[PDB]
Amino acid sequence: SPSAQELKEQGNRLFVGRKYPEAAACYGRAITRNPLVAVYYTNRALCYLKMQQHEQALADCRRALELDGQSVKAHFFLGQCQLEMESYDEAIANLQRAYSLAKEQRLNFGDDIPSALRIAKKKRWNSIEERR
Amino acid sequence: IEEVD
Ligand code: NA
Repeated sequence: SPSAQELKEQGNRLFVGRKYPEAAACYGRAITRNPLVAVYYTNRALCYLKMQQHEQALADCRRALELDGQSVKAHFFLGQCQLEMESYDEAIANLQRAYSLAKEQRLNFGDDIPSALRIAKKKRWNSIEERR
Repeated sequence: IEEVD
């Protein structure tokens, strides 16, 4: 009965309310109405990250990237997913690509992207140092 | 950045 945009808006309200599995289901309903909108998959990927569902998050980021190759958030969420999975070099590349795309698109997130890069590079270093 | 669109 509701449209894809209305379902996305319902998902966004649930997300702000910290109802992550419910928000993800709402983005799934939006996808039923229009499966060609990258934002539905990026939003759902972020829900899956919060739910520790990394395999599902990775899959959504890949779907989003097939639809919008320039998506800052798909690259960023992909990098965060790879960092939590300890795939540090891939994570850093995707975070750096998010930074470059954000610069080209004149987007600013209060230094979130550089901050995440530093967190990722520090985690990678900690894993290297612990072998010593 | 960790917000929905
Ligand atoms: Na901007």
